Amino acid sequence: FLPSDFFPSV
Amino acid sequence: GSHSMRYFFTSVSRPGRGEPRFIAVGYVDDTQFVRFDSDAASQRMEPRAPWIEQEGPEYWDGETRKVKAHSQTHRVDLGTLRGYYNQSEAGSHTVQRMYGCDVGSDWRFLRGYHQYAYDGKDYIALKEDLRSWTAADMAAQTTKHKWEAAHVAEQLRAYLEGTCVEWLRRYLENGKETLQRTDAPKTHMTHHAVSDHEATLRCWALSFYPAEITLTWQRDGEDQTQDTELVETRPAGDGTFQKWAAVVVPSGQEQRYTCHVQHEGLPKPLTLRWE
Amino acid sequence: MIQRTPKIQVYSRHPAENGKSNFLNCYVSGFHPSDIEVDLLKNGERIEKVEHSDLSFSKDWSFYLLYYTEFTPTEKDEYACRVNHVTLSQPKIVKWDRDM
Repeated sequence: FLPSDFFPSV
Repeated sequence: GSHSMRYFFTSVSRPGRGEPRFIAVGYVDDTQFVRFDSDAASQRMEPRAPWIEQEGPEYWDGETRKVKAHSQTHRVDLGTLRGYYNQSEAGSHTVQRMYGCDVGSDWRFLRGYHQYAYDGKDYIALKEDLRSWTAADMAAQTTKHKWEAAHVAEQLRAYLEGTCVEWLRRYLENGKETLQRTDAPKTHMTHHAVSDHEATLRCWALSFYPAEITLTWQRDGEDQTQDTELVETRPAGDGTFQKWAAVVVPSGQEQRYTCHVQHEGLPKPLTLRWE
Repeated sequence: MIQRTPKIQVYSRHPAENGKSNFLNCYVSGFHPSDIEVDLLKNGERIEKVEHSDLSFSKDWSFYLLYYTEFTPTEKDEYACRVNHVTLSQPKIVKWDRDM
Protein backbone atom coordinates (compact mmCIF):
# COMPACT_ATOMS: atom_id res chain seq x y z
CA PHE A 1 0.00 0.00 0.00
CA LEU A 2 1.51 3.16 -1.30
CA PRO A 3 1.78 6.56 0.37
CA SER A 4 0.60 9.52 -1.57
CA ASP A 5 2.71 12.15 -3.23
CA PHE A 6 3.41 14.30 -0.32
CA PHE A 7 6.89 14.41 -1.79
CA PRO A 8 7.43 17.76 -3.46
CA SER A 9 9.72 17.59 -6.38
CA VAL A 10 13.36 18.27 -5.84
CA GLY B 1 10.86 -13.79 12.04
CA SER B 2 10.98 -10.07 11.12
CA HIS B 3 9.48 -8.60 7.88
CA SER B 4 9.75 -5.56 5.57
CA MET B 5 7.59 -3.81 2.92
CA ARG B 6 9.60 -1.81 0.33
CA TYR B 7 8.98 0.15 -2.87
CA PHE B 8 11.57 0.75 -5.55
CA PHE B 9 11.02 3.48 -8.17
CA THR B 10 13.26 3.96 -11.21
CA SER B 11 12.66 6.92 -13.52
CA VAL B 12 14.97 7.18 -16.57
CA SER B 13 14.71 10.17 -18.94
CA ARG B 14 14.53 9.58 -22.69
CA PRO B 15 15.63 12.98 -24.12
CA GLY B 16 14.41 13.39 -27.65
CA ARG B 17 10.66 12.84 -27.76
CA GLY B 18 8.34 11.82 -24.91
CA GLU B 19 8.27 10.85 -21.35
CA PRO B 20 10.61 8.99 -19.02
CA ARG B 21 10.51 5.32 -18.27
CA PHE B 22 9.09 4.77 -14.78
CA ILE B 23 9.28 1.34 -13.19
CA ALA B 24 7.83 0.79 -9.72
CA VAL B 25 7.99 -2.54 -7.87
CA GLY B 26 6.76 -3.46 -4.40
CA TYR B 27 8.17 -6.17 -2.13
CA VAL B 28 7.14 -7.88 1.11
CA ASP B 29 10.46 -9.36 2.26
CA ASP B 30 11.88 -11.06 -0.88
CA THR B 31 8.48 -11.62 -2.51
CA GLN B 32 7.46 -9.05 -5.11
CA PHE B 33 3.72 -8.39 -5.13
CA VAL B 34 3.05 -5.41 -7.53
CA ARG B 35 4.50 -3.39 -10.41
CA PHE B 36 3.84 -0.38 -12.66
CA ASP B 37 5.74 0.16 -15.92
CA SER B 38 5.30 3.41 -17.81
CA ASP B 39 5.37 1.59 -21.13
CA ALA B 40 3.00 -1.25 -20.24
CA ALA B 41 -0.41 -1.43 -21.97
CA SER B 42 -2.73 -1.34 -18.93
CA GLN B 43 -1.33 1.80 -17.36
CA ARG B 44 -2.34 0.33 -14.00
CA MET B 45 -0.61 -1.29 -11.00
CA GLU B 46 -0.48 -5.02 -11.79
CA PRO B 47 -0.48 -8.05 -9.41
CA ARG B 48 2.82 -9.94 -9.38
CA ALA B 49 1.91 -12.35 -6.55
CA PRO B 50 -1.30 -14.50 -6.20
CA TRP B 51 -2.23 -13.28 -2.71
CA ILE B 52 -2.64 -9.66 -3.92
CA GLU B 53 -4.83 -10.63 -6.95
CA GLN B 54 -7.65 -11.02 -4.44
CA GLU B 55 -7.64 -7.32 -3.58
CA GLY B 56 -10.51 -5.00 -4.39
CA PRO B 57 -10.92 -2.82 -7.56
CA GLU B 58 -10.86 0.10 -5.10
CA TYR B 59 -7.38 -1.02 -3.94
CA TRP B 60 -6.23 -1.29 -7.55
CA ASP B 61 -7.72 2.12 -8.42
CA GLY B 62 -6.11 3.70 -5.36
CA GLU B 63 -2.71 2.17 -6.00
CA THR B 64 -2.81 2.87 -9.78
CA ARG B 65 -3.72 6.47 -8.90
CA LYS B 66 -0.90 6.94 -6.35
CA VAL B 67 1.87 5.26 -8.36
CA LYS B 68 1.33 7.38 -11.48
CA ALA B 69 1.04 10.54 -9.36
CA HIS B 70 4.43 9.39 -8.10
CA SER B 71 5.57 8.94 -11.71
CA GLN B 72 4.87 12.58 -12.57
CA THR B 73 6.68 13.88 -9.46
CA HIS B 74 9.76 12.06 -10.80
CA ARG B 75 9.28 13.47 -14.30
CA VAL B 76 9.58 17.00 -12.94
CA ASP B 77 12.59 15.84 -10.91
CA LEU B 78 14.77 14.76 -13.88
CA GLY B 79 14.49 18.26 -15.37
CA THR B 80 14.90 20.15 -12.11
CA LEU B 81 17.88 17.95 -11.23
CA ARG B 82 19.39 18.60 -14.67
CA GLY B 83 19.03 22.29 -13.82
CA TYR B 84 20.69 21.75 -10.45
CA TYR B 85 23.60 19.99 -12.17
CA ASN B 86 23.77 22.33 -15.18
CA GLN B 87 23.40 19.44 -17.57
CA SER B 88 22.46 19.39 -21.23
CA GLU B 89 19.14 18.16 -22.63
CA ALA B 90 20.96 15.59 -24.78
CA GLY B 91 21.86 13.05 -22.09
CA SER B 92 19.79 10.38 -20.42
CA HIS B 93 19.64 10.48 -16.60
CA THR B 94 18.29 8.20 -13.86
CA VAL B 95 16.48 8.88 -10.56
CA GLN B 96 15.89 6.05 -8.10
CA ARG B 97 13.82 6.20 -4.89
CA MET B 98 13.35 3.52 -2.26
CA TYR B 99 11.31 3.62 0.93
CA GLY B 100 9.99 0.98 3.29
CA CYS B 101 9.28 -0.17 6.83
CA ASP B 102 10.63 -3.01 8.94
CA VAL B 103 8.48 -4.85 11.45
CA GLY B 104 9.78 -7.22 14.12
CA SER B 105 8.58 -10.75 14.91
CA ASP B 106 5.96 -9.14 17.14
CA TRP B 107 4.83 -7.19 14.03
CA ARG B 108 5.62 -4.04 15.96
CA PHE B 109 7.58 -1.37 13.98
CA LEU B 110 11.49 -1.42 13.95
CA ARG B 111 12.76 1.07 11.25
CA GLY B 112 11.54 3.32 8.48
CA TYR B 113 13.68 4.77 5.63
CA HIS B 114 13.54 6.71 2.42
CA GLN B 115 16.54 7.22 0.15
CA TYR B 116 16.77 8.96 -3.18
CA ALA B 117 19.48 8.92 -5.87
CA TYR B 118 20.60 10.71 -9.01
CA ASP B 119 22.66 8.88 -11.62
CA GLY B 120 23.44 5.99 -9.32
CA LYS B 121 24.91 8.14 -6.55
CA ASP B 122 23.26 9.28 -3.33
CA TYR B 123 21.28 12.43 -3.50
CA ILE B 124 19.15 12.79 -0.30
CA ALA B 125 17.97 10.35 2.39
CA LEU B 126 15.85 10.32 5.53
CA LYS B 127 17.87 9.50 8.64
CA GLU B 128 17.14 6.67 11.11
CA ASP B 129 15.32 9.19 13.41
CA LEU B 130 12.65 9.87 10.78
CA ARG B 131 13.03 13.57 11.50
CA SER B 132 16.18 14.79 9.75
CA TRP B 133 17.68 14.59 6.20
CA THR B 134 21.11 13.73 4.74
CA ALA B 135 21.73 16.02 1.77
CA ALA B 136 24.75 15.02 -0.37
CA ASP B 137 25.47 17.73 -2.89
CA MET B 138 24.60 21.45 -2.61
CA ALA B 139 21.74 20.68 -5.02
CA ALA B 140 20.57 17.97 -2.63
CA GLN B 141 20.64 20.65 0.04
CA THR B 142 18.19 22.85 -1.93
CA THR B 143 15.89 19.80 -1.95
CA LYS B 144 16.50 19.44 1.79
CA HIS B 145 15.33 22.99 2.44
CA LYS B 146 12.22 22.45 0.28
CA TRP B 147 11.26 19.23 2.03
CA GLU B 148 12.17 20.86 5.38
CA ALA B 149 9.67 23.64 4.64
CA ALA B 150 6.94 21.34 3.30
CA HIS B 151 7.38 19.02 6.32
CA VAL B 152 7.97 15.87 4.29
CA ALA B 153 9.67 14.03 7.20
CA GLU B 154 6.68 14.54 9.52
CA GLN B 155 4.34 13.16 6.84
CA LEU B 156 6.70 10.36 5.84
CA ARG B 157 7.24 9.22 9.44
CA ALA B 158 3.44 8.76 9.80
CA TYR B 159 3.53 6.59 6.69
CA LEU B 160 6.46 4.41 7.81
CA GLU B 161 5.21 4.12 11.41
CA GLY B 162 1.47 3.90 10.56
CA THR B 163 -0.15 2.88 7.27
CA CYS B 164 3.01 1.04 6.00
CA VAL B 165 3.35 -1.34 8.98
CA GLU B 166 -0.46 -1.77 9.07
CA TRP B 167 -0.85 -2.79 5.46
CA LEU B 168 2.32 -4.90 5.77
CA ARG B 169 0.82 -6.94 8.67
CA ARG B 170 -2.27 -7.34 6.51
CA TYR B 171 -0.25 -8.72 3.57
CA LEU B 172 1.50 -11.13 5.89
CA GLU B 173 -1.75 -12.72 7.16
CA ASN B 174 -3.39 -12.57 3.70
CA GLY B 175 -0.51 -14.38 2.02
CA LYS B 176 0.44 -16.37 5.13
CA GLU B 177 0.99 -19.69 3.38
CA THR B 178 3.82 -18.27 1.36
CA LEU B 179 5.02 -15.15 3.20
CA GLN B 180 5.23 -16.52 6.76
CA ARG B 181 6.95 -19.70 5.60
CA THR B 182 10.67 -20.25 5.75
CA ASP B 183 12.02 -22.58 3.11
CA ALA B 184 15.22 -24.07 4.40
CA PRO B 185 18.16 -24.55 1.98
CA LYS B 186 18.57 -27.86 0.22
CA THR B 187 22.21 -28.46 0.64
CA HIS B 188 24.66 -30.85 -1.07
CA MET B 189 28.34 -30.85 -2.00
CA THR B 190 30.15 -31.71 -5.26
CA HIS B 191 33.78 -32.55 -6.02
CA HIS B 192 35.61 -31.79 -9.26
CA ALA B 193 39.25 -32.75 -9.77
CA VAL B 194 41.12 -29.59 -10.72
CA SER B 195 44.30 -31.59 -11.40
CA ASP B 196 46.08 -34.74 -10.17
CA HIS B 197 46.71 -33.05 -6.81
CA GLU B 198 43.89 -30.50 -6.31
CA ALA B 199 40.08 -30.45 -6.29
CA THR B 200 37.25 -27.89 -6.00
CA LEU B 201 34.85 -28.74 -3.22
CA ARG B 202 31.55 -26.88 -3.88
CA CYS B 203 28.84 -26.55 -1.24
CA TRP B 204 25.32 -25.76 -2.43
CA ALA B 205 22.27 -24.15 -0.89
CA LEU B 206 19.23 -24.34 -3.18
CA SER B 207 15.53 -23.42 -3.19
CA PHE B 208 15.61 -21.47 0.05
CA TYR B 209 13.61 -18.48 1.15
CA PRO B 210 14.28 -15.82 2.56
CA ALA B 211 17.42 -14.66 0.66
CA GLU B 212 19.53 -14.43 3.83
CA ILE B 213 22.03 -17.21 4.10
CA THR B 214 25.53 -17.47 5.54
CA LEU B 215 27.48 -20.07 3.62
CA THR B 216 30.89 -20.57 5.28
CA TRP B 217 33.75 -23.03 4.65
CA GLN B 218 36.28 -24.06 7.26
CA ARG B 219 39.18 -26.48 7.74
CA ASP B 220 40.05 -28.52 10.91
CA GLY B 221 37.56 -26.41 12.83
CA GLU B 222 38.84 -22.95 11.77
CA ASP B 223 37.39 -20.69 9.07
CA GLN B 224 38.55 -20.89 5.50
CA THR B 225 38.10 -17.41 4.08
CA GLN B 226 41.09 -18.21 1.82
CA ASP B 227 40.60 -20.07 -1.46
CA THR B 228 36.88 -19.75 -1.10
CA GLU B 229 34.83 -18.53 -4.04
CA LEU B 230 31.47 -17.29 -2.87
CA VAL B 231 28.92 -16.16 -5.47
CA GLU B 232 26.13 -13.69 -4.69
CA THR B 233 22.74 -15.11 -3.86
CA ARG B 234 20.67 -15.47 -7.01
CA PRO B 235 16.94 -16.04 -7.76
CA ALA B 236 15.98 -19.52 -9.00
CA GLY B 237 13.07 -17.87 -10.84
CA ASP B 238 10.30 -19.43 -8.73
CA GLY B 239 10.74 -17.07 -5.77
CA THR B 240 13.37 -19.11 -3.97
CA PHE B 241 17.08 -18.32 -4.02
CA GLN B 242 20.30 -20.26 -4.63
CA LYS B 243 23.97 -19.92 -3.60
CA TRP B 244 27.20 -21.94 -3.54
CA ALA B 245 30.52 -21.65 -1.75
CA ALA B 246 33.58 -23.47 -3.21
CA VAL B 247 37.08 -24.17 -1.81
CA VAL B 248 40.21 -25.56 -3.52
CA VAL B 249 41.42 -28.58 -1.55
CA PRO B 250 44.69 -30.57 -1.89
CA SER B 251 43.86 -34.17 -2.76
CA GLY B 252 43.26 -36.74 -0.10
CA GLN B 253 42.38 -34.17 2.54
CA GLU B 254 38.75 -33.33 1.74
CA GLN B 255 37.82 -34.88 5.13
CA ARG B 256 38.97 -31.81 7.06
CA TYR B 257 36.75 -29.33 5.26
CA THR B 258 33.28 -28.57 6.50
CA CYS B 259 30.72 -26.29 4.87
CA HIS B 260 28.46 -24.43 7.30
CA VAL B 261 25.05 -23.23 6.33
CA GLN B 262 23.09 -20.76 8.45
CA HIS B 263 19.55 -19.81 7.38
CA GLU B 264 16.41 -18.68 9.33
CA GLY B 265 14.62 -21.97 8.54
CA LEU B 266 17.25 -24.25 10.05
CA PRO B 267 16.79 -24.73 13.85
CA LYS B 268 20.50 -25.59 14.17
CA PRO B 269 22.98 -24.76 11.31
CA LEU B 270 24.12 -27.41 8.91
CA THR B 271 27.62 -28.77 8.79
CA LEU B 272 28.23 -30.98 5.77
CA ARG B 273 31.44 -32.74 4.82
CA TRP B 274 32.68 -34.75 1.80
CA GLU B 275 33.41 -38.48 2.19
CA MET C 1 28.59 9.85 -14.28
CA ILE C 2 28.44 6.36 -12.64
CA GLN C 3 28.89 3.35 -14.86
CA ARG C 4 29.37 -0.05 -13.21
CA THR C 5 29.55 -3.21 -15.23
CA PRO C 6 27.09 -6.11 -14.92
CA LYS C 7 27.90 -9.20 -12.98
CA ILE C 8 26.51 -12.14 -14.91
CA GLN C 9 25.56 -15.66 -13.83
CA VAL C 10 24.08 -18.27 -16.23
CA TYR C 11 22.51 -21.28 -14.47
CA SER C 12 19.38 -23.45 -14.25
CA ARG C 13 16.46 -23.18 -11.85
CA HIS C 14 16.54 -26.87 -10.97
CA PRO C 15 19.51 -29.31 -11.20
CA ALA C 16 20.28 -29.96 -14.84
CA GLU C 17 19.18 -33.36 -16.02
CA ASN C 18 19.21 -34.28 -19.68
CA GLY C 19 15.79 -34.87 -21.24
CA LYS C 20 14.00 -33.08 -18.40
CA SER C 21 12.71 -29.58 -18.93
CA ASN C 22 14.06 -26.77 -16.87
CA PHE C 23 14.63 -23.02 -17.02
CA LEU C 24 17.84 -21.39 -18.21
CA ASN C 25 18.44 -18.27 -16.23
CA CYS C 26 20.88 -15.44 -16.79
CA TYR C 27 21.08 -13.09 -13.83
CA VAL C 28 22.65 -9.72 -14.51
CA SER C 29 23.29 -7.63 -11.38
CA GLY C 30 25.36 -4.71 -10.05
CA PHE C 31 25.08 -2.61 -13.20
CA HIS C 32 24.25 1.05 -13.78
CA PRO C 33 22.53 2.55 -15.91
CA SER C 34 19.55 0.24 -16.44
CA ASP C 35 20.13 -0.08 -20.19
CA ILE C 36 21.34 -3.57 -20.82
CA GLU C 37 20.86 -6.13 -23.61
CA VAL C 38 20.77 -9.73 -22.36
CA ASP C 39 20.23 -12.67 -24.67
CA LEU C 40 20.22 -16.41 -24.02
CA LEU C 41 21.81 -18.62 -26.68
CA LYS C 42 21.51 -22.24 -27.79
CA ASN C 43 24.54 -23.30 -29.88
CA GLY C 44 25.22 -19.67 -30.76
CA GLU C 45 21.66 -18.93 -31.91
CA ARG C 46 19.57 -16.48 -29.91
CA ILE C 47 16.60 -18.06 -28.09
CA GLU C 48 13.47 -16.14 -29.05
CA LYS C 49 11.15 -16.30 -26.02
CA VAL C 50 13.26 -14.81 -23.24
CA GLU C 51 11.41 -13.07 -20.43
CA HIS C 52 12.83 -11.15 -17.44
CA SER C 53 12.01 -9.69 -14.01
CA ASP C 54 10.80 -6.16 -13.43
CA LEU C 55 13.56 -3.60 -12.86
CA SER C 56 14.69 -3.45 -9.29
CA PHE C 57 17.90 -2.30 -7.64
CA SER C 58 20.10 -2.96 -4.64
CA LYS C 59 21.04 -0.73 -1.69
CA ASP C 60 24.12 0.67 -3.48
CA TRP C 61 21.73 1.71 -6.31
CA SER C 62 22.95 -0.96 -8.75
CA PHE C 63 20.29 -2.73 -10.88
CA TYR C 64 19.55 -6.42 -11.25
CA LEU C 65 17.43 -8.38 -13.72
CA LEU C 66 16.78 -12.11 -14.14
CA TYR C 67 16.29 -13.33 -17.71
CA TYR C 68 14.79 -16.80 -18.15
CA THR C 69 13.50 -19.25 -20.75
CA GLU C 70 12.25 -22.85 -20.70
CA PHE C 71 14.77 -25.34 -22.05
CA THR C 72 15.17 -29.10 -21.86
CA PRO C 73 18.97 -29.67 -21.51
CA THR C 74 20.89 -32.26 -23.45
CA GLU C 75 24.57 -33.34 -23.06
CA LYS C 76 25.56 -32.23 -26.57
CA ASP C 77 23.71 -28.86 -26.63
CA GLU C 78 25.72 -25.85 -25.58
CA TYR C 79 23.84 -22.88 -24.00
CA ALA C 80 25.16 -19.37 -23.02
CA CYS C 81 24.19 -15.74 -22.22
CA ARG C 82 25.38 -12.69 -24.15
CA VAL C 83 25.22 -9.39 -22.22
CA ASN C 84 25.96 -5.88 -23.55
CA HIS C 85 26.16 -2.62 -21.54
CA VAL C 86 28.00 0.80 -21.97
CA THR C 87 30.74 -0.49 -19.70
CA LEU C 88 31.60 -3.23 -22.21
CA SER C 89 33.65 -2.64 -25.35
CA GLN C 90 32.35 -5.85 -26.92
CA PRO C 91 29.61 -8.12 -25.42
CA LYS C 92 30.44 -10.37 -22.51
CA ILE C 93 29.35 -13.92 -23.31
CA VAL C 94 29.46 -16.48 -20.48
CA LYS C 95 28.75 -20.14 -21.02
CA TRP C 96 26.36 -22.22 -18.93
CA ASP C 97 28.20 -24.75 -16.85
CA ARG C 98 26.03 -27.30 -15.04
CA ASP C 99 28.41 -27.24 -12.07
CA MET C 100 28.10 -23.48 -11.26
